[PDB]
Amino acid sequence: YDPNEKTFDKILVANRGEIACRVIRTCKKMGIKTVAIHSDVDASSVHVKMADEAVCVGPAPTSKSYLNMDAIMEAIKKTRAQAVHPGYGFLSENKEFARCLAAEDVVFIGPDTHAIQAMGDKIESKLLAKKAEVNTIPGFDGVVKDAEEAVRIAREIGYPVMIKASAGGGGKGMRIAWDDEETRDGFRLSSQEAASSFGDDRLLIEKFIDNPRHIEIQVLGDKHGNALWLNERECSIQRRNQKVVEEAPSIFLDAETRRAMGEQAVALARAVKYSSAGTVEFLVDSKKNFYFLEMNTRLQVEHPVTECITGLDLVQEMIRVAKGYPLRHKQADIRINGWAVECRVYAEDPYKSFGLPSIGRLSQYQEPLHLPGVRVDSGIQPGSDISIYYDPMISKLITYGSDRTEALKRMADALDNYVIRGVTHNIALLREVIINSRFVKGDISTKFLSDVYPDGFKGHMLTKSEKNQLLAIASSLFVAFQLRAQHFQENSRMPVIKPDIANWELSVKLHDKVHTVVASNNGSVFSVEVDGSKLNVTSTWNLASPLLSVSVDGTQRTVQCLSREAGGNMSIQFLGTVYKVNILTRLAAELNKFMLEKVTEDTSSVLRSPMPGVVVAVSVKPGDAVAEGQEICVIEAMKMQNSMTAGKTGTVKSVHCQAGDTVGEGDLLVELE
Amino acid sequence: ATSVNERIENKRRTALLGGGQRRIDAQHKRGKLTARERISLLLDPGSFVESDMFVEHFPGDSVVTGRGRINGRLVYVFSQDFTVFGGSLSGAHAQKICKIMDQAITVGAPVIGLNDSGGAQIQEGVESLAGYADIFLRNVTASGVIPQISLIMGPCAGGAVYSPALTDFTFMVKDTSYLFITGPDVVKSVTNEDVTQEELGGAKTHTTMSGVAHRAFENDVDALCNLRDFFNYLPLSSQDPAPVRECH
Amino acid sequence: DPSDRLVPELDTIVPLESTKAYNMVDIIHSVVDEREFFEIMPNYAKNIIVGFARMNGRTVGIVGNQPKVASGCLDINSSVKGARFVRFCDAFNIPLITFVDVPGFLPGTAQEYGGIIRHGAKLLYAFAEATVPKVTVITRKAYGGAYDVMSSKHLCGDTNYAWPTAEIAVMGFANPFPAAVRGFVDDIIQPSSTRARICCDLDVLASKKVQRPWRKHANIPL
Ligand SMILES: Nc1ncnc2c1ncn2[C@@H]1O[C@H](COP(=O)(O)OP(=O)(O)OP(=O)(O)O)[C@@H](O)[C@H]1O
Ligand SMILES: *C(=O)CCCC[C@@H]1SC[C@@H]2NC(=O)N[C@@H]21
Ligand SMILES: [Mg+2]
Repeated sequence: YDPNEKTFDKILVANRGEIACRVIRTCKKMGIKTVAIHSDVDASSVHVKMADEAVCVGPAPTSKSYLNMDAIMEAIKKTRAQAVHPGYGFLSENKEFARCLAAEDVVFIGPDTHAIQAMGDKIESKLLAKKAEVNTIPGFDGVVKDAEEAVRIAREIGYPVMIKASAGGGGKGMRIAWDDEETRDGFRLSSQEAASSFGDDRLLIEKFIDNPRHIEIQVLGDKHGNALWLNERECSIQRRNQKVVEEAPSIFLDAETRRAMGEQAVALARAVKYSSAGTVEFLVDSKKNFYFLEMNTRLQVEHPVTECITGLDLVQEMIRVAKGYPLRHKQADIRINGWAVECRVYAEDPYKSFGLPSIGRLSQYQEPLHLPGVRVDSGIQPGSDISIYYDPMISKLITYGSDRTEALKRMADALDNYVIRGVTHNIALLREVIINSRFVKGDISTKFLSDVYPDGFKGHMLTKSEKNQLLAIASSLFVAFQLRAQHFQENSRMPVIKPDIANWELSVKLHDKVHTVVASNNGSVFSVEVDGSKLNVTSTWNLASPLLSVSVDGTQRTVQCLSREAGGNMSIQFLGTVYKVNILTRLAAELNKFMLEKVTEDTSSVLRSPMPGVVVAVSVKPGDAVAEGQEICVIEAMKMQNSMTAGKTGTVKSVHCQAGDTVGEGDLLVELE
Repeated sequence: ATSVNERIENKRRTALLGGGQRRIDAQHKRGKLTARERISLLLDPGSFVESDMFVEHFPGDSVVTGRGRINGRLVYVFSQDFTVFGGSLSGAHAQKICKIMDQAITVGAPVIGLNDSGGAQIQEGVESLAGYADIFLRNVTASGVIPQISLIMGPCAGGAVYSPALTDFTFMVKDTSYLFITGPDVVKSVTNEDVTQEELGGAKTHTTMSGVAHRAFENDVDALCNLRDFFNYLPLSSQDPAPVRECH
Repeated sequence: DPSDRLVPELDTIVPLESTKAYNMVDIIHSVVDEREFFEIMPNYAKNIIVGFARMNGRTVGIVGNQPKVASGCLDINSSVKGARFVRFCDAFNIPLITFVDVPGFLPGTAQEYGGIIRHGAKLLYAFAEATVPKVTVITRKAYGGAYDVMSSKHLCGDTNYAWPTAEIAVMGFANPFPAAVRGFVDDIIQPSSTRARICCDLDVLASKKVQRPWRKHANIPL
């Protein structure tokens, strides 16, 4: 971080989200003017405000805003930007972008083009790697044209079969085939889907490694032929073939095999003449055998975690390399310093298919920056909007420590002290993963989520002690609210005679069980009797702060009160999971037995229009099954656009509401089963 | 030579004639009188005292305000005539009306308002809304203190139709008076129905089904005569008992 | 709940283009103490929102427009719903907070035949008669006499504020500056400071006394 060295004066970050914020931060920290591009929707995002100047580039969709080649080119033209930084995704690995940038004097901060089209395609990358004397997954080189050829290949490449669409990526077009019939039908369906997904229409058949570990090697190279490998990364916890939880040092690896993998990655990088930061991904089996699989010729999403152990700012190194300066670190200089673990906080519901994207606006957002050893990379601020146009990822949370246990404990504390209200996130899944016994022990594969939760994610299965603690905390909170309700100001006309109730006897309904609780208050200390068990809860009892810190029997806990109703309903986020409880007094509980249960499920197979209007836009297509709280269509009425949500989970039979069709109140909008 | 006297005479003659002989004549072919003629018919002969006749925005400011006597009892009146000029209930118009209500509430005498928006530009400056708000505040303040009577003698539209509603009694003139917030053209633009002005806000609509107006009279002279007769019933203020007259 | 808590969520809650709507209940929840709000008539005349909340521990009555429902336009039902709530809050010394996004009155022949004039006058009377402290915040729109309806400065509105997206005009001068230069709004505040500002005002106006002429009772346009 020496400003004396001459460096590019203007850098334009052609990206959005947390990566743009990170690039802007590291450019500001070395004294470089920054330009950030944005769409019309992201006119008030964090990265736009962090930059020195910004220019709108087009409409909401990314196909016309962050992929509008010309618009970015003239955006550079007005601001006379000296360098361009693509981050990851979007235009990071586009050859036409690199060529168009090279047409002018402005330099593209990234790998050279030749490497980009060398590693862009999978078959040629595998052939080069085999020529680069590095281990590769067993298989047949070339493109298989017919299913009979696929089964003939499977005859010798082993019974397990892995079919993968050429090029593309993002966890698409990858399937498992077991039998010959499975091989042929999977090949046929993948060939059919290749045109729809990528259009390359090329497939690869390989040997599927059982219980693999997706290890990653970060490589940094300059234009002088110097290549360095910076430790490793383990990326095993994945759903839909997408990384979720990563660790900087790999607990499986040892010094010798780490050195071997680093040397192989450096040799492969030299064989391609890489001149930036990249990643080489290996699939290490149980027998410490690593096979090369794909090379990302761009900055990695999980790059910050390996910055914690090494202590190096990767983006600064890429900028310096682009300037032309040589590398200031040698292979011996690289060493591991502690442990680091990071997690991806998405805006998705973890209870459906291990995560289903959600939308909404953030009514509350707070990060645990004050906690020890916590770093948050987020392009989100309170009041931000999670739309359907971009990746619904909210943040990246990084925790480092002296060893793995300290890092994991800090990660759990940070997850407990992290506030998101407005959308549905996956913090519960993250906490359950980091506190799982197998993860702590270190035995994890790429099918961790599949076999640990066969049926699916259900939440934190809380034990007897934890259940007693939760019931005690909920009862104490209820009694605290009741006590606060009695604190009025002096009236001097009708003085308030505070009731002298000593013991609150309560009925608490959790899941499908009813518990009897006896709570007593002694100032800031509550004594709770839960079915014979005696608990002692002490706290400051601040009923307005989003985060509440309590001490139950000495054990420190952090809880959140998401919801609270006068009818006794309460939602408590405890140990990362949201639990619904119903607290009543004993008299109210006894009298509740005479209340007849009211059926309200009904059918609701027809969605009557709530307000009269004329439909002008239709967000979905008929026959597309949707869940609750999802966009349907846009109705224009009296110069007002109104958007509704789907009513029932049932499959959409037909979207009756269509553009140009007037739909008055009480008319069917979307037919449901 | 001093031009002050001739300037004063010219100002008085312009205020009396208003917009000219052509404008009063055009008002006459519509079967309606002017503000000053209505005031002369309503009040006792030789009892009207006008206020702020020299205040300009053009003298008069399209409203005639003053005090008079009906059968010997004091009353405060204002009369609107926007056909001559102005076309805006924004500037000194609202100030004059507010001041006349202030005098009435200070003394403790009823207020009679002859509403005739006529040809008024509803697309004028923001001063119109402020004046309307001030007038509404004064009507609410005077409610229950002094009686307030409104006589709609012409087409009243926009936000000005809330001042008559806040008064105690509202009267209309058949075939020449209207009360509506939104014009028929905007109604057709929004609701998409063909409605004429008379059946949207006419006297019959507001006296038979709307329940806004209290009575409808044949024409201006009949309306003013009935207004005098009705005013003879009420007390001058809530501080006074119900009037007692000679009985036979 | 600190009285100076910032609410940065309100900075971008109002869409730039006037053709889009938003939820006023979100603003109300963001501003009030503990995000707790007891709504009155939540399922009737949904184009206006009335309810009880607390600011700095003091009970306040809240009235606002709902641009989601009928573009926030005022009609007979909403006028009657708001008027009685305002009258009750005034009768029992409960301060009033208003959020204004009204584009006008709902046009049509049904509204005229139902007596929209009388019920609009009810709302005007309810806002003008109140002698309790009242604080008004204009979020986006205030058109025509409707702006006069919801406690303009000229109806003895104690303090009036406007967000940078507020726009006051007679008909559909596209900025609040004509209102600011003429004293129609005390200040143009940032949306994130709203709550804080309101609290300060409620601390000042707690000792407000006004004097009005004697009467047995006035004449509501009932
Ligand atoms: N041949 C294979 N054998 C076993 N597992 C595999 C195989 N190919 C892919 N996988 C699994 O699928 C994941 C996806 O790997 P890969 O890098 O090919 O995906 P991608 O969608 O192209 O990635 P990216 O977004 O980084 O370009 C791997 O991490 C691994 O868990
Ligand atoms: C298009 O149909 C024209 C819209 C005019 C209605 C708007 S909104 C409500 C206000 N009341 C009125 O008469 N015009 C304004
Ligand atoms: Mg990959």
